Amino acid sequence: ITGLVYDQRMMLHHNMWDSHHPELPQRISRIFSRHEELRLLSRCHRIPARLATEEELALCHSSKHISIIKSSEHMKPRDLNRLGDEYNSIFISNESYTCALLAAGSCFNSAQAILTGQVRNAVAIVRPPGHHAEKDTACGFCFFNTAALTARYAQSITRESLRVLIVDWDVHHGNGTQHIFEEDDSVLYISLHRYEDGAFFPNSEDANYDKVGLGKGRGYNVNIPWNGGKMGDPEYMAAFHHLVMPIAREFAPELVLVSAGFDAARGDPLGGFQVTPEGYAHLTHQLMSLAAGRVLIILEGGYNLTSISESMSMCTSMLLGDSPPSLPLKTSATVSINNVLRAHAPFWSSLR
Ligand SMILES: CN(Cc1ccc(C(=O)NO)cc1F)C[C@]12C[C@H]3C[C@H](C[C@H](C3)C1)C2
Ligand code: PRO
Ligand SMILES: [K+]
Ligand SMILES: [K+]
Ligand SMILES: [Zn+2]
Repeated sequence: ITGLVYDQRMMLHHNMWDSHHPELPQRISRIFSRHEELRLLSRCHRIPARLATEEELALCHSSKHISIIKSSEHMKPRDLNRLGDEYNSIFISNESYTCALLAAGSCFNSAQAILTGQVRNAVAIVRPPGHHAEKDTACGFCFFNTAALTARYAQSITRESLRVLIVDWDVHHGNGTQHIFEEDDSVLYISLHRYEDGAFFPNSEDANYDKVGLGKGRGYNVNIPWNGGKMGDPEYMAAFHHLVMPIAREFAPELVLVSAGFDAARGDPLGGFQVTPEGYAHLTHQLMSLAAGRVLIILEGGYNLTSISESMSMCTSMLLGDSPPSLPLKTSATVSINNVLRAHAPFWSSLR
């Protein structure tokens, strides 16, 4: 059984000053409609959305940050503009707080349905995204860190030691997810992301391959940064073969969370990459070999409405058990992979 959560209330979050901003309400409705058209919806068990509580938000976020975002619910437009401009790449409407609560709460219910045997795996069609959100601040279209919160929530309804792997294949680095778990060996963060020597958003050297974690988390932060090249299926397949899957298998996760942005997809106006829907199907199919198959796929970014609808639907098709479809690397991609091997071989015996 595959679970699926989609609540149309999360369409309410919008940018009232620029209706052409790519983080569109139709991101989630188009993905959902495509699941109907492909007859995938009726094959899933529908999981209800719910509001995360303020104490659940405190699993990862400060009281001050929670209160500031909560205060926007009744703000006038002039004050929503002011508040949003205080952050890196954030717009806020009165409904933004509700939608962010629903996105986190939807994934909590999905993680719970998985960890209580209700379903094997699940897909969460949620917005706004989360992986750029930090403990104390919003950033890059993200208010609360849905994937990070879900990992801590999953630990809270089972055991703190629950080994959670977060694979972040959104084309952007998940700076918030990295920082939240930077000193933690219970949550393994693996990010693949376009980097371009810091020129790609979020524009921080924190995203480079040499940032491996701190303290007891040393070795449990895996950055796979791309430079100088339009990466696609061969590069992501290779990164999975040489890095993601050997490290994950050695880590032996008990729950896989995919920060599943689809902005590395062919056609995305912000990513510039060319991962195909079949490529995303193969990455999902490989992740399902972990954690007895319990994978929760959480929508992050992705801004080509057609590309994200095809791509995420393909992932659900894989989770439903459908057969994986039929499928030289860019030179810098080998350099990137060899960089991560150099940084991480002292921590993972599977890399030698
Ligand atoms: C870098 N951009 C922001 C951005 C992009 C992607 C993601 C993501 O998908 N993370 O996972 C998060 C982000 F903060 C800026 C810009 C400036 C302008 C108006 C908007 C549309 C376009 C022209 C790019 C925002
Ligand atoms: O009142 C409402 O509708 C929203 C729901 C979350 C908090 N406020
Ligand atoms: K990423
Ligand atoms: K970590
Ligand atoms: Zn992104």
